[PDB]
Amino acid sequence: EPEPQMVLSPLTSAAIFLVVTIDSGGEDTVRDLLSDVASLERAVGFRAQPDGRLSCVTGIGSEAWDRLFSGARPAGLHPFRELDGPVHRAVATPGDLLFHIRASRLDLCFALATEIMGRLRGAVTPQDEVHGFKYFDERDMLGFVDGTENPTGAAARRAVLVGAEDPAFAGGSYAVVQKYLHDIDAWEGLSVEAQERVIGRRKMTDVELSDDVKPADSHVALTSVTGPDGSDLEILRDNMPFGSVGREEFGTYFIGYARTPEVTETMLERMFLGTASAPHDRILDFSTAVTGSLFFTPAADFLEDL
Amino acid sequence: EPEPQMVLSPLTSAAIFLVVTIDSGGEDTVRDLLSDVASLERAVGFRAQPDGRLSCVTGIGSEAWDRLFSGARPAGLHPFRELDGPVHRAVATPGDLLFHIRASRLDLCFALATEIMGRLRGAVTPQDEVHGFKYFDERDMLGFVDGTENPTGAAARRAVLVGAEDPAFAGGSYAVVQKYLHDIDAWEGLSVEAQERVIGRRKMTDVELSDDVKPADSHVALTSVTGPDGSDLEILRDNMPFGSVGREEFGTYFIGYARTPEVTETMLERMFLGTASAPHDRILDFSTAVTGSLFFTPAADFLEDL
Amino acid sequence: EPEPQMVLSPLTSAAIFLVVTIDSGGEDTVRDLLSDVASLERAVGFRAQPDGRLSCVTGIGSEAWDRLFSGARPAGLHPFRELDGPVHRAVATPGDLLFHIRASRLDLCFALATEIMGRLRGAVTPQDEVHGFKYFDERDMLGFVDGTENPTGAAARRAVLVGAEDPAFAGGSYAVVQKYLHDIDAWEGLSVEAQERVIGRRKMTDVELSDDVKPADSHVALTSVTGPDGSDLEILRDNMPFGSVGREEFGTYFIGYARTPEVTETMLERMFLGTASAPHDRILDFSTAVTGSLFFTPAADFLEDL
Amino acid sequence: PEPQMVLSPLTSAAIFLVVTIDSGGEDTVRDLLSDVASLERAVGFRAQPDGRLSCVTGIGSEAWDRLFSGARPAGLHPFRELDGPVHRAVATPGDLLFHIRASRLDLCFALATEIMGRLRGAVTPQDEVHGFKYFDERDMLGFVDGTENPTGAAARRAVLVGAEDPAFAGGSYAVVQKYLHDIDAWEGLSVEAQERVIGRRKMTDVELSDDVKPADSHVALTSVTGPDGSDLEILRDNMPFGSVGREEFGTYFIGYARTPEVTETMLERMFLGTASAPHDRILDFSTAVTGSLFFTPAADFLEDL
Amino acid sequence: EPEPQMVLSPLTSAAIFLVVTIDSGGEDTVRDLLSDVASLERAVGFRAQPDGRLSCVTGIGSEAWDRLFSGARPAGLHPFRELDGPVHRAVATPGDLLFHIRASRLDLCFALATEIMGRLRGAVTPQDEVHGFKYFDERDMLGFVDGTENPTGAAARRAVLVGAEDPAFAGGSYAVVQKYLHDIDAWEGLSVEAQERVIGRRKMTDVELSDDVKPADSHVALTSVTGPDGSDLEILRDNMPFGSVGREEFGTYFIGYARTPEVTETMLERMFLGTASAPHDRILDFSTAVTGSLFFTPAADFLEDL
Amino acid sequence: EPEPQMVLSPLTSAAIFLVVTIDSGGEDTVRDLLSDVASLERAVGFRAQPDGRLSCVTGIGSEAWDRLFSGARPAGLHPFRELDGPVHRAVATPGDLLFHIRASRLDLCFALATEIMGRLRGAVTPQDEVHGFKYFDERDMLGFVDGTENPTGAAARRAVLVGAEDPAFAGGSYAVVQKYLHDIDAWEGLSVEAQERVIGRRKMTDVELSDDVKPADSHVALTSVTGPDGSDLEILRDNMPFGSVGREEFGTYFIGYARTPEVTETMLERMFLGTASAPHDRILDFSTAVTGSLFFTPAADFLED
Ligand code: HEM
Ligand code: HEM
Ligand code: HEM
Ligand code: HEM
Ligand SMILES: [Mg+2]
Ligand SMILES: [Mg+2]
Ligand SMILES: [O]
Ligand SMILES: [O]
Ligand SMILES: [O]
Ligand SMILES: [O]
Ligand SMILES: [O]
Ligand SMILES: [O]
Repeated sequence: EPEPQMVLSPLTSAAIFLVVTIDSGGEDTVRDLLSDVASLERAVGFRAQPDGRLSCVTGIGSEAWDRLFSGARPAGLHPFRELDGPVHRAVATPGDLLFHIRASRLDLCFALATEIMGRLRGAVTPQDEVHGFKYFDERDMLGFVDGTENPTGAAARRAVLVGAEDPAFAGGSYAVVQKYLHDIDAWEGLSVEAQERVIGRRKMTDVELSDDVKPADSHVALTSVTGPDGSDLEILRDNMPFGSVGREEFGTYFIGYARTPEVTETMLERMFLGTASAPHDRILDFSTAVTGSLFFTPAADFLEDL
Repeated sequence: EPEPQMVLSPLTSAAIFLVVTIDSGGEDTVRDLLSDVASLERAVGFRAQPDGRLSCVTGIGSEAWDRLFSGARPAGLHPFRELDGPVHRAVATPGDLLFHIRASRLDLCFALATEIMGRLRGAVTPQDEVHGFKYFDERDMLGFVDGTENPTGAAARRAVLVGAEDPAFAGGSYAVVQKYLHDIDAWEGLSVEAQERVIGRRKMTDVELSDDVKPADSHVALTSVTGPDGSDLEILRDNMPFGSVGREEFGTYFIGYARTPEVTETMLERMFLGTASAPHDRILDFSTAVTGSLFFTPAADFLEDL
Repeated sequence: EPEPQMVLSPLTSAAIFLVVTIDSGGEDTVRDLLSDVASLERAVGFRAQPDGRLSCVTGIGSEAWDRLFSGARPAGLHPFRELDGPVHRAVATPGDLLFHIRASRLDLCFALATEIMGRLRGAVTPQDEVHGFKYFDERDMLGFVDGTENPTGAAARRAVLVGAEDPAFAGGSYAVVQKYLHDIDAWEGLSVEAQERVIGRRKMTDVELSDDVKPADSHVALTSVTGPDGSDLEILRDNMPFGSVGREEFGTYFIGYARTPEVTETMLERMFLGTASAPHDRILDFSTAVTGSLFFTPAADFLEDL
Repeated sequence: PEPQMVLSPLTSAAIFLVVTIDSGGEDTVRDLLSDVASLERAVGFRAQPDGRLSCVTGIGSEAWDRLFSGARPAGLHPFRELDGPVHRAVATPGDLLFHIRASRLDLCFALATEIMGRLRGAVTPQDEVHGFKYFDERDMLGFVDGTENPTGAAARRAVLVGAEDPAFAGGSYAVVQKYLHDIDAWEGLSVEAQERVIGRRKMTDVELSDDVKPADSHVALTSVTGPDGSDLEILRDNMPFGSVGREEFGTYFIGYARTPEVTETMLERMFLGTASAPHDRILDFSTAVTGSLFFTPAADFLEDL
Repeated sequence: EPEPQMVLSPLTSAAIFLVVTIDSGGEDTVRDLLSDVASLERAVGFRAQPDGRLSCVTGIGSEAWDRLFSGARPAGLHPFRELDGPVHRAVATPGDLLFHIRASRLDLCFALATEIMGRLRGAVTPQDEVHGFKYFDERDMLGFVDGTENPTGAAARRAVLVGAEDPAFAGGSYAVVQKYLHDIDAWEGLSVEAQERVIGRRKMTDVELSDDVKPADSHVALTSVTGPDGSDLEILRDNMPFGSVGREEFGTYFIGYARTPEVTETMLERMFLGTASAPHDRILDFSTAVTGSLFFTPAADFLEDL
Repeated sequence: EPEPQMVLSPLTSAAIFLVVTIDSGGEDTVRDLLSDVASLERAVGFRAQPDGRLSCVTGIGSEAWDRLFSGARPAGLHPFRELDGPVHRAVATPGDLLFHIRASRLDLCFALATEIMGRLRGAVTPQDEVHGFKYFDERDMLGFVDGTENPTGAAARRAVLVGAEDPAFAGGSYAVVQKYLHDIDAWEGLSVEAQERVIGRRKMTDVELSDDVKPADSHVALTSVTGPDGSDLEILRDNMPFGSVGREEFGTYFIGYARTPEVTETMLERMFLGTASAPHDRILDFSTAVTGSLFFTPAADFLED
């Protein structure tokens, strides 16, 4: 069976997200680093075992893939698609490589990010760096519990990992990232009951609103999608708050993994373009996307052997 | 005793340092916030007891003191004094208020910073915001253990808290802050033995170099000061690493507390201006100060009663 | 393919056992709740991950099964069989649903019980509610370590989960519950050596008595059974102390899971009715059963699909 | 004089045990009082330092006069019933209180077992509640409970008898009330309406500002200043308890103070109201079913019996 | 106040006891080490804060004192006194320096012992080295909880620290050490009830036997001493199991601290020589002392100032 | 289907290594103990769950195998082979049984060792007993992080457990032990950069030296082996510091598990006898082997019958 990267991580309370572009002439430096990234993860993480829980998931974009590798492409790999909705826009922003670094402490994240970027100096240009922290009750910046309905165990493996449908790339996954900034002043002007109608769950107790009260333009309603067979199509999310109080930046860094980007893209279309029953996802009236990128995260074997 | 602020905190692995200036006309809003800052610390922190260990130490600058308060001044309060050394310079930068927020996790720090700045919107201008994290074995960004010779218990209390020498302000302290950025490329070009000669301690085991090998221009040699009495003059430090990998910013946020600023200032003069046997502290050949401010941190009761 | 409930839970230090009967006309309300119980476990539990270790195992009795479902019954499902021994009696008491709620803290158990019962009030009548706690170093109220010879890993899965012998119900299990009250005054009148002879293991060190000295009417001797094939027949137990000091109630809540009730029932026959060499299990001279019920705990997907 | 462990660290489990002393049980009770600290160490030591087991023992007014002779604590009297226009604070029997706290219920239970084992035949149980911390220091109404308790020296000064009653210095006065909540009614309010009842924000536990906090909120009525301008404070360690099958959801209130006058003033304001408030709105969702007052002596008083 | 050494340590589960004699000419090397031992404790321990709980208490014997220092002697310092009882003997063995090193883990103790002995190589001869480990429920090698009636807080300070009675040495203490080996086969041949009679407390529950049933020759009876003043005379103990299974060595390392050796010496006389009602402490019928030494542990400032 | 011993343990910070020989006539006592050793592991360890992490791996040597059992032998079981290198020597020393006892605390290790040896008194002679302790940041006595490149998960199972190649013994493993003593004075005389050249990794950050700067006689270079197919051959190690400051003994107790001893033996030959590019492993210039033994650790089911 092929060994995936640590897409299915334990719960972690710190993350660094690093998105870079590859400069002209930097391909070979990048390739050497890809073949060492797992050993750097162990070097930095081992001595903090077992509670460190350091992992790094490395992703490669569509245009970058063609620069770095020849042969087969993953079937679902394409550039992030801009969505120009009637009201809200999901922008596409440049990104060749993603490093999704997670641990139980920010310092381990930082130490590994330092080693990675030290090897890439002069070959890449940083496009985004976010230092994320979880709130202590798994809450996000809007004050709701964030992650509750993620799949677990076998159902998670089936939702996130490429299998026999693209056998050369089995054990990989597709990651979509978007950095969101929130209008907290507007959000805090809503009553709790109104906020619950935006999200689709109760705020304090995290119980889902019943089908007869949950609005069609709530976040939970629009991101619930069923496949041909009547079964739910699922993604795995690990959204992280971030911010700066002096600049009034209060953010959610969205990351979602799926076996095929189509699932994630369907959810995004429903959110931003709307449906017959819903103009758009009401969460977007308090949340603005400022980045958007899609990456393929190969199996760990693929990175080692190259 | 009067009740001090939580200057002598347990070890905490996260901090936010927030420095602001008070805008014209902002004084009343600031005074209201000062009288409520202890209750905001409890509101954010109590529910995370006992692990959260959230505390906020609030400091007031010399010029701000004059704008905010009627009567007598703490004896040692003055603006930070610039040191113009033959090679290195300690700059003075603006700062009216300091919020030194510490906890076992960054989210609690952020939540308290958000509430404080929410109340001060419109009355203050942010000057500096640093999100600090401790490395896992109390190391700083230069790879050395940082904190080892801090005083503890009664010796700490005696070194840090104003007493009978200034009885109206008993239970306060004086905080000096400087944000330092490091030249990591240069530092990593030294051998370990050369780095040990700069600091004055062994890198891996943190054992002090013996008196016959410790250079006169090492950091430990220059920041060891004896008073008239033959006794050691001590400060309490809680230096925090910070940075950004993409911008190549690797930093130490220095903060030192003492019962009189003279102790801290003597150490700084020795570092920047040197002595008979040392041109300057060798740590400054790898460290540039980009801020410098001095604050008085009053007793908790002083702030409550406004 | 089939996902069991969390029968094989990590060690947890708190539990709630809830046994109810279904009132006339309550079947529809019960069926709606069964399809949502996994959702409620996530809503309460997710925000306390990963330490909370909250789970709910839901079991259905023989008579209730026929009221709720039509089509196939699990092969082994029948009402608990009363054992009328010459001295000791194992009573059968009413029970249609079992909720076996476990966590590392009681509040999570209570919160989930509250949500379940909130949905069912008006449809069910409570018959028993016990709040269990871990007592020292995995000890029970008799002062002996309790759980030592439980199977683990693969052997646990094979002992507890229905497989190919009843393929429509694969991934389920059978739970037997009995609430026992102890005569502590009588028990504490025995010497430690005499107590060890009752149980069959050493009290302080939990070392099993050798074959030469272990009495045939000890608890360990009577609950050790080999099948026709020479191999040990095993169950999985998660007995919990409970009590009330003012009422002088000191109890053990017995729960045992097995892939077929015949294993558990054989152990019970040996305990209450005896063998050629042993009149009854000596533990029963200090322990009285006041409830007795048998439940089938279906695979998690069986409940989801209602 | 060494106080009992009235000022405990935060603990997540408690047992509250209230008993009456049967006719003729006085001598058995006195022997147990002189050993209770030894039993606390015997049960607790092996779980140190995380166990944080402690037992505070209190004695009621009528019981005091049966057990001891000579001078009595200045403020010791039976709990005073409050018969308000709407709400009533009842007085219920109780001679001895054992307030047992730890980081785990088993330690509490083990110590309660040893204490009651020694008292068998001399006392009759009146109340037994097994309390648990609920999430992030929340109570059964879903609000953080404990936030404005005093700490450190301010706590010592609010709770321990001193020079005002020198023979009993180092003691304290405990008031207990068991409350049951009408959760269905409470959950019918919006969050904003619940915040108006309590006087703080629900999710963030920030106090409402003085211009929106109602005069009949819980925080408004239990804030009291003395003649000299300073806050009169008590130390509380309220614990949730309940039973899901009986629909019983409760708060076990316990408040310590250096004189019962402080606690009693707060209770009068809650139950009988003020010029601007008919009663504490929390009582529209909360019914007291017990009420007792105890003196908790200095530890050396108990040792020397 | 003077600063005492860490005689009153938190509970620690590992220890190293080192006893050495000072060779001919070794005094200067020893004096240098004594003035640095507090800084070695910080160097090894600080980076393992807060869990490490590393400390070192350094003690000096009667003969050694006169070689190392001139001026005043502590009033109670003398060589350990052999007690030649009718049956049992408390032996005296050589020792000039004691290092009592404690932590939550053996490796930290070892690291500090390595640095100390590294500095003393060539100046001292090792006499004893014991690596001690506590059992997980504070039990000793005999299976009883060990530590229960130690004083705590103010009562401990008053029992252990020299004060105004010898003001030049205020903040010091006196340590007695004895290494005991046990006859485990004999001990394990007793019933639990018989063992309880030897100790004076219940084995499982650690409740003291009542005055009416506790034998006069039990350990607890003989080590309970009242002074002329009516009050209990107390010491602070931190006994540690040690051993080697291959050599059949199972031991208790006794260490007891007191403000004057007379308290400890009185207890030893009662144990070894007996009383009117007791021939000797019954624990000695299962325990043989093979070392015996007495040390003065000075205040920390005394050592720093050399 | 066959249940291995706890060869793949979580990280543990304490260990006891116990090596014994079986005396003449002691075979029956040993066989009885082997059938009970897993139940002793549970008796001592269950009550210390979940933090205790106590396990015992039991190994049997080649000559002992023939005394205890007849029928099939594991295919790879033979006595440890002495290596007489031009400079350094790997000695073979006697040992019939190995008990590799691990936990989060030394007391649990000792408690289990006591029970095991209690049952074997009179039947065995101890040859070695080592009480190991890991440093807090997974460092060894040389100050380097130790364990970093061990395999994990499925790669560990595939490297360590006997499978279809020897189906009667599937689920077993082969353990090689060597006790090393270090010359710490010589080691501490090297600069950090020189130490890094001996090991092959950076000391502070544990990052491997790049291929173009890593010396051919570094420890990491010589213990990296590829098989016929070009894939890496791996072992699982759990090296433990030990020592005595008074006797100036500072040691590493090496234990390596592998599905066949050939892998471990190839690494040893490279270390002691060298290659075309390297006279020997530079770590041996600071480390002397004073024991050497090889054991088969059967599947747990094999011992239970
Ligand atoms: C500002 C950005 C976002 C915030 C603050 C946010 C927050 C939340 C919250 C609070 C929940 C409910 C609890 C749970 O995690 O199950 C949730 C659910 C969900 N969100 Fe988001 N979300 C964001 C963006 C997105 C995006 C961009 C997508 C998809 C492309 C997405 C997909 C989901 C899905 C699939 C669920 C689960 C729904 C279900 O099956 O119940 N989220 N989100
Ligand atoms: C770039 C900024 C700095 C870095 C990275 C740094 C780092 C260190 C390190 C590694 C030590 C040795 C371990 C310890 O005792 O903490 C130390 C000690 C010390 N530093 Fe700094 N330091 C900085 C700035 C300062 C400044 C600006 C002051 C004074 C104004 C200062 C005062 C001290 C003192 C008093 C000590 C302890 C000396 C003693 O052993 O008695 N440091 N520092
Ligand atoms: C008063 C109620 C009970 C108490 C206090 C109790 C207590 C114990 C104790 C102390 C042990 C020894 C350690 C271990 O758990 O392995 C044990 C073992 C066991 N008990 Fe119970 N038990 C009770 C009722 C029952 C019942 C009703 C059954 C089965 C119907 C049962 C089945 C077992 C089994 C199978 C074992 C393990 C035997 C073996 O060593 O293989 N127990 N029990
Ligand atoms: C003499 C004492 C020994 C010490 C102190 C020691 C120490 C180390 C250290 C520090 C490392 C690097 C970090 C790691 O991956 O664990 C290492 C790696 C390793 N050691 Fe040892 N070692 C010793 C003996 C041995 C022996 C005897 C063998 C084999 C027969 C061996 C096999 C290995 C292997 C295979 C690696 C992994 C190399 C790789 O692929 O990176 N070691 N050892
Ligand atoms: Mg009903
Ligand atoms: Mg109701
Ligand atoms: O999400
Ligand atoms: O510093
Ligand atoms: O059991
Ligand atoms: O309260
Ligand atoms: O002792
Ligand atoms: O190794």
